[PDB]
Amino acid sequence: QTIQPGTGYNNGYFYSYWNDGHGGVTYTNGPGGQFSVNWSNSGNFVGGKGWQPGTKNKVINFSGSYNPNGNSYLSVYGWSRNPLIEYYIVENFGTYNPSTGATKLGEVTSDGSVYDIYRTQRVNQPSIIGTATFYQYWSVRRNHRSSGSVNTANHFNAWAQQGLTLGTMDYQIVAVEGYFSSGSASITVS
Ligand code: NA
Repeated sequence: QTIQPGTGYNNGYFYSYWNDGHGGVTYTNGPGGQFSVNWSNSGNFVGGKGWQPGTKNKVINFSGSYNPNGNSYLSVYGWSRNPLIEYYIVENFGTYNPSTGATKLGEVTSDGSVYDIYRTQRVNQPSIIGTATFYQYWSVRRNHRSSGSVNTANHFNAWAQQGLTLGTMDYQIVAVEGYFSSGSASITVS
């Protein structure tokens, strides 16, 4: 169903839907691991389905249609605790590349594409445990796609080899994120 911001479980999958207070976003949970989002001149929002908690060896499948009109990501997205980390394995994106706001540490060739690996520090920013300073890890896929499988271990291990430590996993979803843009997306996770 179309729901308001929050977290929970739907048809066997964890979901999280968050936004910054700006309107224009409609997030809808569908059957199984499906969800859809339509946004018209939103602010920042993140919504998707997956698992609570995630694991460090999950092979995540996703498929659907992704039509961003501006700044947006389609990623495997999640958090760890001790250390507190917000991470992304970006499979597709709109007009804004994460490389802008981040620093590059290396590359990994995974699931058919090279990904560039970055770290950034979020200072005094919102998080799963409230306002906090924490690191952000990124793998950004060079060849954008709308379906396939992501072997998360490929990325977590590559990050580790670059000195990026991950804590105990909290949630792990396939999420559509938007940032002051418009767009539409419909995705099934498994
Ligand atoms: Na801040």
